[PDB]
Amino acid sequence: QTVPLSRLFDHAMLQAHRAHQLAIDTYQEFEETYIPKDQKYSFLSFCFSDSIPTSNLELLRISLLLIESWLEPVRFLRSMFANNLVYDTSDSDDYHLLKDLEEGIQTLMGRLEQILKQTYSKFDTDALLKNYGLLYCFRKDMDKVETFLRMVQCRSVEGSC
Repeated sequence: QTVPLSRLFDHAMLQAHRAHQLAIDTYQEFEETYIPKDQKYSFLSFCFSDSIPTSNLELLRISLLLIESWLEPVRFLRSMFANNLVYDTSDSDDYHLLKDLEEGIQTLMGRLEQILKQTYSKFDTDALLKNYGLLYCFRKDMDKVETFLRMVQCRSVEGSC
C-alpha cells in the first residue's frame, strides 16, 4: 500500500489544527495569568505571517517556513509559566509536534511535485511584552498555516470541501 494524498492531507490538517490550538491555548493562558486589564493587547511588531497576504507548492512552501520559524522557540513555551524557571531541555515538549507537521508538509510537497531568513526571538524567563507579542505571532502564524493547508487540500483532493 502507498498512502493516498487524502490521508496525507488529513494527517497534516489534524496536526495544523492541533498546532493552531496549542497557540490559541497558550496565548489565552498567558493573557489570563499575566496580562492585567490595562495592558490587554498592548503589543497592539509584525508577525512572520503578516509578510505574505491572503492549489500550489508555494502555499505549502510558506506553511513550511512559518512552522520552521517556530520549531526552536516552541520548546520554550511553558518556561514563561513559572516565576524564574528556564526550560530544562526535557523531552522536546510534546510540541516538536511542529516537527511532525513540518515533515508532513515536506511529504505533501514531494507528492505535488530563498534569500531572506525570518527567525523569531526566543521567549524570556520588556520581557512580558515581548513574550506576549511572540505568543500573538505564534497564534497568527499557526492560523495562517492551517488556512493555507486547507486551501491546498480542497484544490488537490476532490470532494474534500
